[PDB]
Amino acid sequence: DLSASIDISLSQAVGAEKVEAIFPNGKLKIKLPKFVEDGQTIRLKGQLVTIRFKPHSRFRLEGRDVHVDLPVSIDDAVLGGKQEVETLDGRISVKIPAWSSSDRVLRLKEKGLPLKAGGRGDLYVHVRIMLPEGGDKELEDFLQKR
Amino acid sequence: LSASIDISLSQAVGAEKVEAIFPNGKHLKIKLPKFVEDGQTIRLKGQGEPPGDALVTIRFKPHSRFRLEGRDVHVDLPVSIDDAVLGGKQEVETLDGRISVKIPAWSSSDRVLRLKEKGLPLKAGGRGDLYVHVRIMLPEGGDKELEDFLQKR
Ligand SMILES: [Cl-]
Repeated sequence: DLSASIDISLSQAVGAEKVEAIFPNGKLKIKLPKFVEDGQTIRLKGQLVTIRFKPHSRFRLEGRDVHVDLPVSIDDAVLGGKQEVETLDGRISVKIPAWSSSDRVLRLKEKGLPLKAGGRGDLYVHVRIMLPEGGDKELEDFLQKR
Repeated sequence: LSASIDISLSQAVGAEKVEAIFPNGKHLKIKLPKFVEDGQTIRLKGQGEPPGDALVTIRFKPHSRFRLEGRDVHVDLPVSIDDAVLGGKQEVETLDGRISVKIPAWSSSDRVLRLKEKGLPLKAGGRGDLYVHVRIMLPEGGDKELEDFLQKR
């Protein structure tokens, strides 16, 4: 037989699409199972492959749920707006409720990792009000007047 | 003889005496060590007739506001937009108490502030740190001055 280890991103675990495995002896493309767990080992008939999740800074895993922070300009938080957020499945636009604070959380169902029992977990988007970087000097002037 | 006591994080810091109630009705006051861990057990020798021993297990009450990472503690701090841009003093409830904290100017929601010795006691001695995660919040009723400014942009 032959034993090897492969690292796949979180998005690859969802997609199940084929991934390439390199063995010590030099030899395979394998379709990932619907339910993939970090550290899971698969016995491949006709030959042991270990699956490790590639680190994703943006995504923090809680079980099979996924959480991602969404930077949001002050204007978008007060007035609401549509902002694109990168996820496992792809880049998707998301609605920002009016008067959203940094505690706001948006729930997207079945966008998380597949569940063993079936279906998928959820992706939670944590609204985070950020300042631009270089400064505003329009907001800065407004607030000092207050 | 076995019993379990639930203490808040603030109690873990204080070491203060706590009361243990056993199945047979015997009650014992015990001085907590400076360093207390969740699930930690203290054996009081003799105290248990079944002679025997009395074992008291200390469990930490869950606290939503405080999340424990080792002996350091992290807590979210709501901060007005005005205080975030201009900096200002904002009150934060902590293990020791309600404490005012300085907000650096131009602080964003990813920013973290370090308060030393505000965490749980350390085994070696001293205390851990409290990290304060700034979160810019909007008023529950509205401003209508900031609201007008942002729509113009
Ligand atoms: Cl230090």
